[PDB]
Amino acid sequence: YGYVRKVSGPVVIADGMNGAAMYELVRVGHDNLIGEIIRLEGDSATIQVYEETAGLMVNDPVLRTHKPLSVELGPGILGNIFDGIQRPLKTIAIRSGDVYIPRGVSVPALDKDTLWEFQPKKIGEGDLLTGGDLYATVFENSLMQHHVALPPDAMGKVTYVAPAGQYSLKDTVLELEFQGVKKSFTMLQAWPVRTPRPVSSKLAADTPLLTGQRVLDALFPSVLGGTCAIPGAFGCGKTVISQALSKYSNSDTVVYVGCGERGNEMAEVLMDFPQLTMTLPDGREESVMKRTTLVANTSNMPVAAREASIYTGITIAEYFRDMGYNVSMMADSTSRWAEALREISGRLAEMPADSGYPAYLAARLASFYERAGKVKCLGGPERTGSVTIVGAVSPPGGDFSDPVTSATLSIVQVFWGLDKKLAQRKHFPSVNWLISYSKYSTALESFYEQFDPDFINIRTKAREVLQREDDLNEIVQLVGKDALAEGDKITLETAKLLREDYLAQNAFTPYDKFCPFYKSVWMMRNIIHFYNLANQAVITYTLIKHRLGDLFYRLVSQKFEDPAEGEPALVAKFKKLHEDLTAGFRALE
Amino acid sequence: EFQRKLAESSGDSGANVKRLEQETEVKIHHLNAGAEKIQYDVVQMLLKHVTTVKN
Amino acid sequence: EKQVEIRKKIEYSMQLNASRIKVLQAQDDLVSNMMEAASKEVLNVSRDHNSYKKLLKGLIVQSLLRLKEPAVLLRCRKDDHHLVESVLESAKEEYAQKLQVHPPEIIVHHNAHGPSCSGGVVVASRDGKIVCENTLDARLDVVFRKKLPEIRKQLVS
Amino acid sequence: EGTLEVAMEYRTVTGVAGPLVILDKVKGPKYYEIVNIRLGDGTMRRGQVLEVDGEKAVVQVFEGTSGIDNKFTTVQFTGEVLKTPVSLDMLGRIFNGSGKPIDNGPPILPEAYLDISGSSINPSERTYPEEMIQTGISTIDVMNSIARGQKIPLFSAAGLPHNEIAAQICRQAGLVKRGEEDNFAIVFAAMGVNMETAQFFKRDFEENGSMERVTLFLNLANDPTIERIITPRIALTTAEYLAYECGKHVLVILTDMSSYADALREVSAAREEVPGRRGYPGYMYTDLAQIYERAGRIEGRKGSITQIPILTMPNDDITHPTPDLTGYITEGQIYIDRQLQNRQIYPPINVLPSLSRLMKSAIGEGMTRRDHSDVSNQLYANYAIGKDVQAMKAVVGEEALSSEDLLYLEFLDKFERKFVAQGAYDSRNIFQSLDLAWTLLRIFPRELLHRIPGKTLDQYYSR
Repeated sequence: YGYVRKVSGPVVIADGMNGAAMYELVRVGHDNLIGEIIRLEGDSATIQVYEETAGLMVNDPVLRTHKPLSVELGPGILGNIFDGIQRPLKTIAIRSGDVYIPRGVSVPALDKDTLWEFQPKKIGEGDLLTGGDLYATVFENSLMQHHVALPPDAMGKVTYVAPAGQYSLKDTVLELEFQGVKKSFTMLQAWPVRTPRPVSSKLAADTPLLTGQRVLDALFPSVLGGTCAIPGAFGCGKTVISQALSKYSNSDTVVYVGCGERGNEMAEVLMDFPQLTMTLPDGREESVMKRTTLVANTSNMPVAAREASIYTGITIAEYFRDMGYNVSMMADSTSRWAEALREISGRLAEMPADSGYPAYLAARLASFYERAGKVKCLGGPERTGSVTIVGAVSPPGGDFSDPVTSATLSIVQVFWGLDKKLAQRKHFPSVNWLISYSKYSTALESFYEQFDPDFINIRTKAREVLQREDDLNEIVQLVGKDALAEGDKITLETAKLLREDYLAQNAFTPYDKFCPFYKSVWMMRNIIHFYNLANQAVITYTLIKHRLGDLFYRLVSQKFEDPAEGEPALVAKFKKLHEDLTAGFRALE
Repeated sequence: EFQRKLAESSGDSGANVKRLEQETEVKIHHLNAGAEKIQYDVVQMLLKHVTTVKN
Repeated sequence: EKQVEIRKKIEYSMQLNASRIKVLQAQDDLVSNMMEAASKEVLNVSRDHNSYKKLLKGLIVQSLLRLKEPAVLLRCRKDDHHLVESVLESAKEEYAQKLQVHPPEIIVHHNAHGPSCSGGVVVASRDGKIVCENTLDARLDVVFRKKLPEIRKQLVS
Repeated sequence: EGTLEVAMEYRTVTGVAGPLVILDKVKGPKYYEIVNIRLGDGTMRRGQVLEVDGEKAVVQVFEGTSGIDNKFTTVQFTGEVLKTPVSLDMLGRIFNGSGKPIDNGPPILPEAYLDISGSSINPSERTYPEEMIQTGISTIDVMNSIARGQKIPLFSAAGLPHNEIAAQICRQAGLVKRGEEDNFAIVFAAMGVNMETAQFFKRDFEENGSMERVTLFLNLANDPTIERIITPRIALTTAEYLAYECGKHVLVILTDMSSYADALREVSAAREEVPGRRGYPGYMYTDLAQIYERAGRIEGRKGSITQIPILTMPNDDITHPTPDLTGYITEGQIYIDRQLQNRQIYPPINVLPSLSRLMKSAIGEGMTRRDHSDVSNQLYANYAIGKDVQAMKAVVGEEALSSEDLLYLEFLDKFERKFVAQGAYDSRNIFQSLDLAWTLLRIFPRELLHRIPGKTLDQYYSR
């Protein structure tokens, strides 16, 4: 009920919705086009239809939905491919047969006809429950056993618990009665994209993300729930780091939100991710897509869907966190989201603030980044999840003066600062150790101390060595390496070795494809010990360069030492190399 | 130094905390006595204003 | 020892904060008890029948005047529903006396729960768009906020 | 007393657009009347009426307009301006942006309701500041001092430790003492901070033992953007009550003054108003004036409010509208240098722009030394000449620094090395630091000094 009255491009004004709420999705016309309610002037409303508005005829019925923009969560969310407006692209292609996305597709986000093996918990049938309780668990797949939980903001006395059996999503398995009424609950549930998932208490981040690359893991640690920004726009290095995170990182699952990027890049991602596979500690091979939910939005897609795709992905990540799993969310291009925001702002005619961006860009961006952190879950049993965002910055022109870049830098904790110059310098990691900074170093105090008490001192010395190296570069360019003091010359040589072997991880070779924390820490310890015991020894620079060349070769062999040779074996080899370097440096002097 | 420091520290802070708790309990008791004294006066004043109505 | 005695200082600070916040919690609990006693006494006054009628008529008249509407829809509790039905157009006549005007239409029926309604009148306007809600329970907790500074003054020791 | 009236309840919302909710058929509206909107779902949120026209009333809600229906939401007119329940018990607790308690404690029992945005001080009654402050940092008390009633902010771009500096100042704050009941009662506003920074603030303030005398007003970025503007207001209202009507001196701290500005720009753009520079509202000078121009010493009362805000140059540019307006109003500035931070200096204060307009009265015979003004002038002027010498050396060469230029460069280097640097908890007293300040001044010849007369420093004696 409700008929269109003024259809002017994207905006459609329809009478009859006296009871429509602000920001409530509504279906327009026979084609069931989807639009949001903005202005509720009088008895009429205002619908910004996301899809094309051509062909609409006046008095075409408008159907209210009684729900803001919401994503249907639950089992089976993983693996599939979804658009910005939560549309399952693969099932749409299968059912429709045709290649194009039809104008007015109504395929549900999750196929409710598929059967999942539902296994209930031992909770009593006459017990009492509240929001967030892990009342059951469903085996949506392998490696991602879906710990279904009672919907948040729902508390009641349970009446009936379904047994362990194969059930559909449409089938109901739960019912509760706090008051006189009893309301049944299904496995599928919904949540608005905007409002964050309820959380009992945000927690201080304590444990780091292991990216599998030595440079990020060692120099600039990132906590669980720590925001990270990548300045990547060309060369697909950001996609490389995303693939590394998907394959090796600590994230129990990963969500990649690709919005507003070129269609070819999206196609490349959609073929590349299935090819990748993640090795278990058991060693048998399991595909990453089974643990990965991918959301893609091309430029052809409607702008509003592109803007809301970010909140869709972050809400999926929030569901996973509330399910008690550490999860990482990767934004392909925050700058593309900013472009979508400026387009929407121009469509709605807001007052520009800085370079065309709407004023509220800072607030929306800050909110989205702030929706990620280590969290104490709602309900019981008490478990802790974490959402860490590695959203990528893609400044146009490579200038930090871009308002989105400045806002992100103000908000982001860790900025890994990938540089195209390092790629031009034949560096595979391409991580600029200088322009990048870590703000979570203090957070790693307990973890680093437990793992290795001297690791903090090693990291500080490495940072000091990098600073001394960047100074000594221009110092050498001034007069030459010879004019430098013997200890300064050793420092420069050790910094060069550090950059060549430790900092630069090829990741193309099988031995360097994954660098564990133990191997990286041991390599750093060997390098720092060699540098130290060489610096005290001076004896001459050239003389010790020749007589300690074996020590340098042994230190470089730490890079040759790999987890592929075995973690205990790699640790033993690193210890032996450190001892050999110590003996060579001490005995010679 | 460390032995004399630990000997001094072991007990004084706990005694001070206990004394503070006792003083807080005493103050709570005094406040409760005052509230009991003023309860009916406050209630009567509130009832008067609620009941008092004109125009 | 210097970097450890900060722990003792923090312990002292935490103890002091806990003690003072417990004291303030006790004060607020006393205030809540005062509010509950006031509500119970308001219900006891509502138990009155004869003198309790005049205040209802006064409320109806004053609500009609402040609303200044041409037609209203009044709803009352089942208790004193006979009393307000007896008041009837006496309130309208009093309103016409306060300002020379033709008395509006008065309609009375559904009732809230006795203790919940606690008397009072919801005069409202046509179509329920505008509501002048004057329950004694609602009139209270409005007086309470205004008189809270006076109460804090009263609580000396 | 005049008979009370229960607040009217309306349902005539006749249009919603942006952050504004329109009403009609309102019987006797009031400007800036606080309204508490209850939605159809039963949840409640507040807001202010921005314009009153006829029976129409245009309201800007606080929590946002999402989820509001034209035929089920109810608006209630409290018929009063926004009021914060100020009381003496508010010390040692924390509050949300709107002032709701978040310290797991009972709501404040008010001594008396005070309408925020209170009237100004009669300038006949305002009096000048005449008392220095022992903040706990050397370089502030030695040069570019602070007076008990003087406002002065901290200029610091993004990524700088200015928040840690503010925490150190708040924990190390104290009177010169050259008592405790009337001592500094610090109010710590937090306009738009990150959750991690908020946890840092809470932990640092709780552990320091300053919770006996410190009130926090935390407002995270997740909070509604409008709730951000009312924060550094409520904070100043509580400060006024505690200082003037309660007596104890207050050292208000505002963080992210820029976030307040952003909050204004966003609200102004929502209101579709006339834009000043860079899209900021044209009246922001007024609306900062209403925040800054409160600290001072009213005569009739022994209290005192001292304002130490913290700004953030957005593009690291002092010419941005927010620092421009601040430097217009705020009576001086303390400047933090990014280059010094790169040089690994924990208090990276750049003294070249760090000036205190009221320092001429902070100095005197009651405190400091008779050569304080001259030493400050010399260490403020010769630093610029040393920087010019460094620039000339860079653009020509090492031999360019003559026998006089080399002295200036050495003075600049030693100044950046010894004087400026300080410990993370260094309460370096004024005389010990002024000794090495005169040592730096004496690195240059004791007769080449032009501005200072030699007799002024001759009053002081080395060793």
